[PDB]
Amino acid sequence: TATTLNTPVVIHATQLPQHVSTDEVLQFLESFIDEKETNLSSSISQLKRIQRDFKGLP
Amino acid sequence: TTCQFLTKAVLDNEREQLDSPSARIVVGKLNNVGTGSFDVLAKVPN
Amino acid sequence: MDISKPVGSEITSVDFGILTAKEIRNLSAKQITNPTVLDNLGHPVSGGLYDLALGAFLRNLCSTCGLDEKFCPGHQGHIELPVPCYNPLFFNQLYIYLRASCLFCHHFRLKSVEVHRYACKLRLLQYGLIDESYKLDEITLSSTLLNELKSKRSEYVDMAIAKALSDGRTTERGSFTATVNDERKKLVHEFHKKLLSRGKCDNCGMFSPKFRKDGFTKIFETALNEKQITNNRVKGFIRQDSTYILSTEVKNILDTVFRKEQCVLQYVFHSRPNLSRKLVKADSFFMDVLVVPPTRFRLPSKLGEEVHENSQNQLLSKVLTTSLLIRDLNDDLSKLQKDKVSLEDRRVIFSRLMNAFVTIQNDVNAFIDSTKAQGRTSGKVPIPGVKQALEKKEGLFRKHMMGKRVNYAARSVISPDPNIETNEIGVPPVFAVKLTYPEPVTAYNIAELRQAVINGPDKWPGATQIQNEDGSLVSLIGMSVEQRKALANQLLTPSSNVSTHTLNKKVYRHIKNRDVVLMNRQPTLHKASMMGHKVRVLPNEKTLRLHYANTGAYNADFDGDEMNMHF
Amino acid sequence: PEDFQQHEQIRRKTLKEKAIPKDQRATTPYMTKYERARILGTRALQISMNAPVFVDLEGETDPLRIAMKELAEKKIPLVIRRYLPDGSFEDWSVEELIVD
Amino acid sequence: MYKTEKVDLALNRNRGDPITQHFGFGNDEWPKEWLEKLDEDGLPYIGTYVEEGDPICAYFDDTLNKTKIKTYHSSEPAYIEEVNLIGDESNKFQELQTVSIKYRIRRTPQIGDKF
Amino acid sequence: DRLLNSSDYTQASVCRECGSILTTQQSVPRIGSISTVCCRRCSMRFEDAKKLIFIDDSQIWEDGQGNKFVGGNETTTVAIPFVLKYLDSELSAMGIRLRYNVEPK
Amino acid sequence: SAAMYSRFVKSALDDLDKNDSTQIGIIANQVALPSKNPERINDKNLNILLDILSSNINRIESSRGTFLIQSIINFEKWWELPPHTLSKYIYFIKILCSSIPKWWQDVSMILVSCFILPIKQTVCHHDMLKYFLRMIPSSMGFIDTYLAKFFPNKNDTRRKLVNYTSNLLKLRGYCSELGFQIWSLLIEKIISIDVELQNELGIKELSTKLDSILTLVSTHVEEQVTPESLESGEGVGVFNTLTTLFKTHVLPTYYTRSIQYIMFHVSQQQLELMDSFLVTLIDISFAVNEAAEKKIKSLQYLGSYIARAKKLSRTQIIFVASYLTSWLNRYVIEREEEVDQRGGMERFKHFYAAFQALCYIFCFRHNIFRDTDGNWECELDKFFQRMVISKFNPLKFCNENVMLMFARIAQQESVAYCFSIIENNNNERLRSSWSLATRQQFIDLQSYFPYDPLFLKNYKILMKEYYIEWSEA
Amino acid sequence: ARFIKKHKKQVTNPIDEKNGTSNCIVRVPIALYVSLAPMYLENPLQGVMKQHLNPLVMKYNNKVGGVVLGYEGLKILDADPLSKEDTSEKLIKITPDTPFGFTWCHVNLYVWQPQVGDVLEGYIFIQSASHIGLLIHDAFNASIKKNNIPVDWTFVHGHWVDSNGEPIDGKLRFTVRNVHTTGRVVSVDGTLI
Amino acid sequence: TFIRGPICGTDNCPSRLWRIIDGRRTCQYGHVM
Ligand SMILES: [Zn+2]
Ligand SMILES: [Zn+2]
Ligand SMILES: [Zn+2]
Ligand SMILES: [Zn+2]
Repeated sequence: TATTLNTPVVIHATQLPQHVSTDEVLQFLESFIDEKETNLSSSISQLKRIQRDFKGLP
Repeated sequence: TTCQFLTKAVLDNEREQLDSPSARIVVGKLNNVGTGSFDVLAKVPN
Repeated sequence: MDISKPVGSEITSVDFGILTAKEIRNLSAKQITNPTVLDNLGHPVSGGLYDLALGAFLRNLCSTCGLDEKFCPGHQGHIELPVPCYNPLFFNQLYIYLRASCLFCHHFRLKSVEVHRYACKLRLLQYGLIDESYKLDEITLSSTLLNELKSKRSEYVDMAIAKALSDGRTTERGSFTATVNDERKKLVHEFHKKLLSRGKCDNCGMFSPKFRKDGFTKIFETALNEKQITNNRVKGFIRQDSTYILSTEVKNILDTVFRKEQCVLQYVFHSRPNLSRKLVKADSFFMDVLVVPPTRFRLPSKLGEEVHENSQNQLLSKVLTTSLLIRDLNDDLSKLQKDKVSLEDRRVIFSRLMNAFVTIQNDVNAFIDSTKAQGRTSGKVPIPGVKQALEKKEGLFRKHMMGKRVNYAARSVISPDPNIETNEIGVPPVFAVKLTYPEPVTAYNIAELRQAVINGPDKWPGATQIQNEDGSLVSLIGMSVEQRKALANQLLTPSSNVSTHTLNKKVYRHIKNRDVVLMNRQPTLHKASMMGHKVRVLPNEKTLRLHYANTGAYNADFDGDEMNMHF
Repeated sequence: PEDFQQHEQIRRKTLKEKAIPKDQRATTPYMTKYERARILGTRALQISMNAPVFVDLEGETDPLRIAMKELAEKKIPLVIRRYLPDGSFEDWSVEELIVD
Repeated sequence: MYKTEKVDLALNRNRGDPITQHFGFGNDEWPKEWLEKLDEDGLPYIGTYVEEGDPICAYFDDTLNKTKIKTYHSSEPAYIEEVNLIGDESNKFQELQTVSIKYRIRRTPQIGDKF
Repeated sequence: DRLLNSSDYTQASVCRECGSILTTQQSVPRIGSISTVCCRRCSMRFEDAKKLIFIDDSQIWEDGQGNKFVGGNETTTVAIPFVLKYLDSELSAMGIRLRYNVEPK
Repeated sequence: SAAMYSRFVKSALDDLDKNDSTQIGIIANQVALPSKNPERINDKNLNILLDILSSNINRIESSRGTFLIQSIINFEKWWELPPHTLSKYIYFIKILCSSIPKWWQDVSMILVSCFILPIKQTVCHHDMLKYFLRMIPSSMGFIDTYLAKFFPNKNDTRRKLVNYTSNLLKLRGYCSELGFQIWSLLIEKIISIDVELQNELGIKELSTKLDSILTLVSTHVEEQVTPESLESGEGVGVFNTLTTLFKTHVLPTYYTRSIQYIMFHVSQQQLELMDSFLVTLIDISFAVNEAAEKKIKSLQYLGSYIARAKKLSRTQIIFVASYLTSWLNRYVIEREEEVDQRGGMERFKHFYAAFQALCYIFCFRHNIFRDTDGNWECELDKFFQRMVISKFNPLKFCNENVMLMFARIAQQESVAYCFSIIENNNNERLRSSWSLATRQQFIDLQSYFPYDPLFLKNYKILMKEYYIEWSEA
Repeated sequence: ARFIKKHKKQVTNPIDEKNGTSNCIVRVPIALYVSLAPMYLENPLQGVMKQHLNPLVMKYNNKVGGVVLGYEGLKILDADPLSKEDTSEKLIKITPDTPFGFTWCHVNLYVWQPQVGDVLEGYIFIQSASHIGLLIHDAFNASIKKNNIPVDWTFVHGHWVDSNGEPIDGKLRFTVRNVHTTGRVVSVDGTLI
Repeated sequence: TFIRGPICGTDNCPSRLWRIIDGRRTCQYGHVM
């Protein structure tokens, strides 16, 4: 479970969230997936599935 | 005379700024004297 | 305290204030109503003082969090007082404002203009503006002039604070030094003296009946004197456009005065600017509920084999009985019409009510406070109330903060030794084998700590246990040499867990010559009676050995005097 | 939410204006006996938990001794923040302070 | 040094009450190492070395249906010197409830002793 | 160490919002969910909160008795001497409130 | 009955829309009973209750419905239900966790805990795990921790342990992404295997335990790793994670007898697996960053491996000899000058470490280093002598028993003559200095050989094809 | 007079074109106060990533009110307020009691924040008489309860059938009723009325 | 050293608690909590 070693003491948004186009979501997924190549493995796997959908696939 | 001074603090809606040695011992804060009179920071490259 | 459990949040200041009956009711885990504490099978009575909502008790689990007597922090509940009581802490201040009041126009009997002059000064002092508060008095150019005077003093205070904020001299949080605090305290004293110094109200010209007290918090009202009743009806046309007095009457009087005189009170009751913007209410001097502290602060005691009830519970249950009893008086009281109904019962109902109020007020006094309680059965000596527990004997501060009972460490008769260094202390193996530093295991010490763990609890220099990365301890006590050799070979295995990956194991070793302890001989009247010595373990010794060069510092004689060794 | 950000920036800015220009520093260029002890202890603590070490251990097993060695060669990556009584401060690197 | 301790298991009983606890052993299953310190009566053999935690007494408790044991408490080991059976008056009939055990502690003179 | 470590060092929960160390408790969760740390002062009884927008799931917690609460999730832990808790407790018996200002907010 | 019960429940649900909740609770309580109590709801009625609940699960997704659901998830030994009824329970659970993902947490926990049961009895559990891992990939988190939580203890029954690993292997084969964490768990059991066996080298217990576990693990790996599986498969994945866990657990702790034979054995499945291991060992034993003790442990591993691993090719061996003499020749050329300078012979731990490994390798495989001519590969005749007479005086600082055996063999082969240097060495001894505070750990480290013979009955037999006993060499 | 009501779902998520769904992917800048372990003293960004950020990926986070997809542009705020935002040497204050640092950081989060009211599309993966189970973006769980499906829709043995008697399949368009976030993984409650 | 009670706070027992005066409480395999 959560300790000061794996969890931020506090988190705050500094701005209102800005919506992003599909073309942007794709450019971000692209680079984030590349840069990060057990929990992280199974997660980029899922991201890989999402980027697949944003390109229209299965 | 604990309860007298306490009564006075409450009626003043006082804030204990926690600067005295006594106050800091009460709340478990590192003393303001001594090796505690400055901060240490690490110089990190890259 | 563990260097591998850091804390991110930090307390930076503490604010003093008063619990409102609304807060209490909201936070409460259970309303307590039963004087009886246990049943025939020793279980907590529901709605009683050991009710399990207030925390785990004995075997039982806490009904609020579900935790055991060990991990359950306890939770507070409340008692509902069927009738308002004066908070015994504040009764003197209540007395001052009550006496100062005009029961007719509901201002203080001190002329409004003066009261405003005090409000101006105190407000300036919240910002530390001492010079300005004297300049305020320099302001002068009958009721039309006065409001212009009030007004121009007011615009001076604003201009001064504005100016003070623009340059360095203050923040919106105020400025509070000793010289400021001194000026503030004088003014409040001066103000209170002037409040009580008035007879006729300076504002409406009427006389209010005088109020008198007890040392047991009862308030009497002395009816009006002859000249004064005459004076009062002469002013009768302008207004057209002894006895015990209940705490409820007193509260109503102050409630209104606090509304009217709110401005001044806003600064009399705040040494700093009141950013919170909360009104100053009369209720603050009264209690409609009592906070029942958590069960873990009210446990029974065992005097050897016999078990004794908690004294704070004995006091709280007396509040509880009186409470039920008043809730019954209140029940029969409503079953009047007496639209029919013959008057005199009015006198007897009052008699019973006075009785209830007095004795609950006594029980509260006794707790804050046994002082405020009527001495029992002439003898016995009073039982300490909460006030006396916090203040009793030498007090929490002296008995548990200045001084403490301590845990790791040792004590022994000292013996002289010319053959150790003047900065060492000769430690007997009997100590050396039981005292451990918690040593964190690293590349640089894995050899050493391996050996310690192999050596075990009983061969010096050894070890008594291992702390794992998940904080858990493993005892080396019951163990064979092989089991120990096994644990010694897994001291430095990698992490199989991301959450503890930053930690290493710890070995609770025996101490050694590399080490430093703190030696102490009492009385400790200067710092050299508590110094750091380098450890030197000496075979076959049963006492602490100390070089002569240190007697001076410790004031030690070697006549069977003892020292403490702290590790 | 936008303005708490602003509030923080003001706090942090004034703190630095206490914490001050390098070239306007005015306290002793010597490391104090207190600063030394804490620097040693704290650096020793970091060594005990696998901080990258900037010197040859040469068989040392006491992390305090390792720190002392690092101090001697001026390889301790720590900075002392000295507070003046109004809360403003001067940052001094361990390497730049004269040690004795 | 000699210390005398009084073991009196009539300490709880409410005055001339039925007797719950009697010196001796029950027939339930209990350690057996116990007989190293204790004779059949549940009293300790005279002369026995006794260190902290050892039995100095064994009785059978009725309300527990178990055989229990008063243990030796000093951190300083000792030997059993006298064991006195303090019988009761008020004419016999009553069984053993009170015992005095006198311990003997060796003092070869130690560091810190005063002369 | 002595006050610090011997003394009665204790990691304790505070509500960052009301500044109390006495009104926090562990939530009691449904099976499968994880317990969280909540403030009894700063949270509404579930009924009363409905009676005044949609209410998120993470914002509800329950005690052992079974009452549901909304809010009171602004808690952390601070290191205090245990005897502080006792003093605060005694003070609240006398109707007095200590309010600890914790940082970071 | 049949239709009476259909009414009873149908009523209960109406009564639940009204909040009376009694009828349901009566039912729930009836299903919650233990597998033993005769009064627990029987199959036929349960068939009914289930098929009715599945048909409109939304009727139950309420606070009032919680208790009923909890009672069905907690149905004892459900995997033990009769075919037809078992099927209705499964369909219900399927239906439940689909409309309400929340309960998947509760269902899977119980599932994992059933991993202590034999393979034949778990099909349904895996079928369900496979299903919901797919549809709720986010679950992998907490369900991974379950893998931790419910691992049988070392004390617990062997059948429990052997089962709970059999299942984890099965799980691995349809939820790859958990694959590493799994292998990490088994290995970290790892430490218990290290516990079992070295000290002993009850004990009869740990033998057959640790023996049943390893033989399993390795046979599953023999199947998981195959050329077909290596080009297009997850064979690669398994080797990788087993090699990683070797570098992080086996090597350091580095006094294990159970356990390093997993790598000994997988290694020798295919030529490249061997290649990868050798070069991997070489890396660790000569990397500039690593701690000297790590370099010494690797070098022991390296030497033991080359000596023992039967499936090694002449040239892979000559490869290691060629690396060692090469690295050694350089050491002496660049460093001999540092000996008569200030310091001790410990400055050269690493030199002796490597020279040991090479000597050791020569003991077991000297018959190979003679090429067709009868000449020595790597000029071993000329090379050994040079080191033996160097200023490092290896013979004095390396393991005593190896240096002795090397002497014997080397002398026999006209390769080198050390025996006078040895004489001189223990003469100078009776009458080149190293502390001995730290000199012992080295003697300790040089005494351990991670692939000296195994003492576990079965594993031994299994290893024979992959092992060279001293008698063989 | 009192506003705890600043935990009210303000998503707003816009409807799309050329399309009909709501775009719920959003980029939010955050500040976060985190610990830095001593092992990372030479790699502080690496350490902040491995300790704090990485564990946030593909989990719901109560503060950004959605699932965190990932992060860009991590920056440590130097405790030395006098340095330039440029320099690669920074100060991190060390705990009095422990060797751990604590610093503020700025980073950018990409968040999938489906609020109530939004229109989403899911891939049908399961059909009982009790609910329809969908997968949004082939990643997040959705579920339409039996009585959020319109009344004239019927069921068979199984698979659903609509208002006009034809079976439904694959992509389905629904509106967000509630978002459950406290379980192991996020789950969306959707409606068709 | 026995008291049987309090099983063991380690889910690979539960093996069987004796308390030492130092308050570790010790279970046979050798958890000290
Ligand atoms: Zn509790
Ligand atoms: Zn008046
Ligand atoms: Zn709160
Ligand atoms: Zn255990």
